[PDB]
Amino acid sequence: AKLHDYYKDEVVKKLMTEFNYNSVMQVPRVEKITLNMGVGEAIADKKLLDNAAADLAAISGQKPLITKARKSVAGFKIRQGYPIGCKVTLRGERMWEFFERLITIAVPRIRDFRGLSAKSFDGRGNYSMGVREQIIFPEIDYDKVDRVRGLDITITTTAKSDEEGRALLAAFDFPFR
Amino acid sequence: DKKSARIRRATRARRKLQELGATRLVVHRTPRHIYAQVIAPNGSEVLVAASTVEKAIAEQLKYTGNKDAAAAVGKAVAERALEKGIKDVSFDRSGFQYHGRVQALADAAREAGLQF
Amino acid sequence: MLQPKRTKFRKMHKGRNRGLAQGTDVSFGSFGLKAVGRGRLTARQIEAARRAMTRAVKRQGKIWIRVFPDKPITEKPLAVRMGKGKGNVEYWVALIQPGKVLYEMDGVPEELAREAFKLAAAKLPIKTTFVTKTVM
Amino acid sequence: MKKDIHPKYEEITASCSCGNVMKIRSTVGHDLNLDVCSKCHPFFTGKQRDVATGGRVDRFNKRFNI
Amino acid sequence: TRNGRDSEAKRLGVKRFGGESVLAGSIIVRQRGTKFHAGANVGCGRDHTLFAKADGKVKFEVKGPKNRKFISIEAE
Amino acid sequence: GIREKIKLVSSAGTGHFYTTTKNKRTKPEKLELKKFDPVVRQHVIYKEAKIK
RNA sequence: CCGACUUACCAACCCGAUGCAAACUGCGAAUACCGGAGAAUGUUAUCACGGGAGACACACGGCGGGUGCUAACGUCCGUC
RNA sequence: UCCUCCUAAAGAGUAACGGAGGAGCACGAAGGUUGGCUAAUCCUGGUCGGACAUCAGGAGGUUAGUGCAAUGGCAUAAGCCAGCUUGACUGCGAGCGUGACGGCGCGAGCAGGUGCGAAAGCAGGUCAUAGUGAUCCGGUGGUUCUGAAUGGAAGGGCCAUC
RNA sequence: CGUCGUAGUCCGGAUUGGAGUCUGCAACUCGACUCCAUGAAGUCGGAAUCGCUAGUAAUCGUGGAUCAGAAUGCCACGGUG
RNA sequence: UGCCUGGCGGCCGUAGCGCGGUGGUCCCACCUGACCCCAUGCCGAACUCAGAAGUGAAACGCCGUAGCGCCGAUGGUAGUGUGGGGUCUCCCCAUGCGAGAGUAGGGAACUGCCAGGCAU
RNA sequence: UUCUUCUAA
RNA sequence: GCGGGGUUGAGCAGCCUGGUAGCUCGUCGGGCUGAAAACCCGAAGAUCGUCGGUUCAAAUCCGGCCCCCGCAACCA
Ligand SMILES: [Mg+2]
Ligand SMILES: [Mg+2]
Ligand SMILES: [Mg+2]
Ligand SMILES: [Mg+2]
Ligand SMILES: [Mg+2]
Ligand SMILES: [Mg+2]
Ligand SMILES: [Mg+2]
Ligand SMILES: [Mg+2]
Ligand SMILES: [Mg+2]
Ligand SMILES: [Mg+2]
Ligand SMILES: [Mg+2]
Ligand SMILES: [Mg+2]
Ligand SMILES: [Mg+2]
Ligand SMILES: [Mg+2]
Ligand SMILES: [Mg+2]
Ligand SMILES: [Mg+2]
Ligand SMILES: [Mg+2]
Ligand SMILES: [Mg+2]
Ligand SMILES: [Mg+2]
Ligand SMILES: [Mg+2]
Ligand SMILES: [Mg+2]
Ligand SMILES: [Mg+2]
Ligand SMILES: [Mg+2]
Ligand SMILES: [Mg+2]
Ligand SMILES: [Mg+2]
Ligand SMILES: [Mg+2]
Ligand SMILES: [Mg+2]
Ligand SMILES: [Mg+2]
Ligand SMILES: [Mg+2]
Ligand SMILES: [Mg+2]
Ligand SMILES: [Mg+2]
Ligand SMILES: [Mg+2]
Ligand SMILES: [Mg+2]
Ligand SMILES: [Mg+2]
Ligand SMILES: [Mg+2]
Ligand SMILES: [Mg+2]
Ligand SMILES: [Mg+2]
Ligand SMILES: [Zn+2]
Repeated sequence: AKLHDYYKDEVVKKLMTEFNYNSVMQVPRVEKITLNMGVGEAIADKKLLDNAAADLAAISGQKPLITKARKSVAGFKIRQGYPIGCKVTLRGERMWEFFERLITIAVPRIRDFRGLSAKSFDGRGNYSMGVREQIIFPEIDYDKVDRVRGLDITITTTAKSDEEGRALLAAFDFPFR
Repeated sequence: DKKSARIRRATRARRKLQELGATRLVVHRTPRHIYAQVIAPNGSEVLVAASTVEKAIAEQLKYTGNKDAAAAVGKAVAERALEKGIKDVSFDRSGFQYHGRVQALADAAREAGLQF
Repeated sequence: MLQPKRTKFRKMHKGRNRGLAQGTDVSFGSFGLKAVGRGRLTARQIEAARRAMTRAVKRQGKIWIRVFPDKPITEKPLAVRMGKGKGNVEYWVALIQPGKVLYEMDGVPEELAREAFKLAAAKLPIKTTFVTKTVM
Repeated sequence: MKKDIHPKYEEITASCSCGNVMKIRSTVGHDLNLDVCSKCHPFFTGKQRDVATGGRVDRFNKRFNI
Repeated sequence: TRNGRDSEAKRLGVKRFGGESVLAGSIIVRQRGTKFHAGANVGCGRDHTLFAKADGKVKFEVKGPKNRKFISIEAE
Repeated sequence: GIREKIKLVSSAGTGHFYTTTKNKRTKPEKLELKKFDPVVRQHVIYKEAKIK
């Protein structure tokens, strides 16, 4: 809750000035962070899912919700009901502490990190990014793992416009460009 | 949203008591207050009512939206109902969980003398 | 030859053809060929009368066809007895009531439209007439 | 949160080569030694240099004089 | 050919109309769905059959926000 | 018609039995239900036996 | 690799205008049918029970239709 | 043979070697109850990831869903999850529906015993309508009802069932 | 003597980028060489097939002719054997 | 009694959307916190509990507004019961019934019971 | 064990 | 009118209760031969007749069609 403490005193004072909001409730705020691993190759065996869910449980310290197919499609050879991915929703204090560890540790540990995109805000403020490799988090031991996974991070916020979420992450020095 | 989904969650048992002809006690729960009223089987008029918005009940309480306040409402609405001669009702939970402040009201109303 | 691409059903009852029509006013173009009689126009009769008016204007102007043959018509083959199922769909008609505008036309003078629709009406079984776009 | 299903989530210390001592809550357990943090990553100085297009005329004039 | 089949007519419809006094248990409407709905003193059967739970006159009426048709037995 | 039919013999000592069907391919384990026994006038566990 | 552009080429959705439907309906009659009340009228015309049957090859005409070719002194139903 | 729609003429019914489709099952949960939930599609953003998996937002508002044909239903959901369970109870049944009949159907309530629910209540299988076979003869279990002088027994009856 | 310790490796060196040297009026097509980086295929080769009887095969370097520059070819030479 | 709000109905779009405006003493909403009651096929999001620092941003309520949705005559037209007629695949006459669509227009609901707040 | 055929002057 | 069939270049399996394309010969590339055969090695290829539907998905299931092969078209 270090950044949550950092949110409540200086980010709110910053955004109220540069947007001239009438109320303090009118400010944006982050709401949840969703950690998906679409593991489409787990239809061969459960153990790839069972270890990828084990890896994402180490990144964010929650047991992941194993997601399933909403319907059946034949291009991917899946039926409605097959376990096909895993997610973690992060809210409250656990949202901020992962968000602290993300932009301070794991984003510098990206190989050939050169910035993010400012064109990834889904028209309505909600930001989504995808990492290539789970080794950028220091939770994963390099010798103990064998397979390079990938996950994607989705920050869902209360910003109405598209730029207001872009200004919100910039108050947390989110490395756009 | 939350207000609308609560009504859909409540509107099955309300229609079931509507055809049973049951004089029915309605609890309503807010984060600050809790409400109770006994409604006639035509559904258009009430018989007795009690709340933590009334001065005579809230001043005897610490906070209006805890279980002790919720037990004080269910005790008060039952003593007003038995004064008017209403004894057998049917508890309408009104889309809340039968739990906590809702349960503490109904346990108070059973104990104070209402029959459901 | 006009024909529906898909149909919900392959065959249809014979029905009746009583009542007045609905496509009465000249909607799109300026001059119109209005049906006065009653009957059915086949897909051959519609397409033959279109050719007879397209050549009379030397493809000048624009021709609408207000009707469309969507009713399937069955026939039994020769030397087949009256039982044993409904006959095979042979051709397509459009049921025409009195008052139906059959064709429309503009981009041509009035006298050219009279002589074009007269050449077209000689290919149609029903009695027709000439109409113009009425204000209101 | 539920009681048993979650992994152990304990506050540890992560230090870096620039000496940025930072205490975070984590699932590592043992202490952590980092390499680059967001304070010392060359995103704000180093990545600007790393484009390095270079001039073709400037390469030509450097190699001699007329 | 291929079209010789049909099923027996299940004889649905409304057996007692409005303003028509019935005994308790009398079938009012037989129907597939709930094309009609059960109002006061009217039960809905297993196959959505509407029967009278009491004695009295049949009252057809349209209530509710969806304008559904309810059948009730008035007292008599 | 793979769904064969069985009988549920009362365990109350009476020879009373309910009869029913089951898919013996997909449910190899025996069916046991607690049903009313009209001879003893109690609810007694019935067990699956062969229809014979 | 990105494409560049234009072209007597087609075109979803959407929008406006316009038709069609036995197995389309956000509409919807006349009649018919069911129930109630009330006169007038009718040789109880009504129902129940019992004795005896015959008949179950129909025809044409009107209307509403299927089928056929809106062919048949054709065929198959409803109704008179 | 059975189910659904049209023909069928706005109650029911209504024929043809008329127009179109299905059924001869499935389910010990896909039943009961309590609690909760709400689709299809498209748009944008996002590691592998692509027309199409999963994730996050938005439009949309049932164009989805229903074990299966069609039709009528379905948001209080009958659609979809989970908990506990066996009412897929036995004896009855006022009163109606439907048939020439055999028969078929709907049914509040009552007695017993039960499940779920705090309780009001709900449950006598499933959204409904297909998934079926009379009688005879014979088998099995139950039942002293019968038992050809008498006591048994055989056989028969009744109940369940094949 | 030390080192690697069975791996696509400290094996293998292709390919390619950058920087050069030299020859030559002139190295773009189209030279050789060097440096830094890069690190393909290849883990002993199907049917088939070649050479060789002693300083031979096998292997290891050396030189010359041609030639401004430009050989893994050719012609010679010895080592181990 | 007025105003405002909450609850439960009546009624079921003249009652719904949209657009603009506006409300926080109370009420309501978001909200604060969560070891517990309780909860997440992960997550105090929801559900629940303990509360009251903040705000009416959202939601909700209220006010305005004809972009819609909706309502909707009158007249005519279609159909049609009975009787009659013709040129009889379809129409006409007498009489009775009389649409739908469209037009004029309406239209930003109405109302009951109880409770609370502020006024009178 | 089987094991064929080859034009032009 | 009723049955059966339509699958690499050719001839035929697999078509089976829907997730999965085979053989032979031919063809290509080598090898052997003075050379061509035969032989030896290594190869590859199918929108499963068409057109609709069912499905998550059709060579497959269903319907319609086309082509071909059968059978029957009788009684006066
Ligand atoms: Mg007609
Ligand atoms: Mg119709
Ligand atoms: Mg007979
Ligand atoms: Mg007869
Ligand atoms: Mg006859
Ligand atoms: Mg007859
Ligand atoms: Mg006729
Ligand atoms: Mg006829
Ligand atoms: Mg005749
Ligand atoms: Mg005739
Ligand atoms: Mg007749
Ligand atoms: Mg009818
Ligand atoms: Mg009728
Ligand atoms: Mg079900
Ligand atoms: Mg429920
Ligand atoms: Mg169910
Ligand atoms: Mg069903
Ligand atoms: Mg016999
Ligand atoms: Mg004896
Ligand atoms: Mg005896
Ligand atoms: Mg004897
Ligand atoms: Mg060595
Ligand atoms: Mg090397
Ligand atoms: Mg390799
Ligand atoms: Mg090796
Ligand atoms: Mg020799
Ligand atoms: Mg040289
Ligand atoms: Mg607004
Ligand atoms: Mg909360
Ligand atoms: Mg506001
Ligand atoms: Mg009028
Ligand atoms: Mg009107
Ligand atoms: Mg309005
Ligand atoms: Mg408004
Ligand atoms: Mg020869
Ligand atoms: Mg050869
Ligand atoms: Mg296939
Ligand atoms: Zn650092």
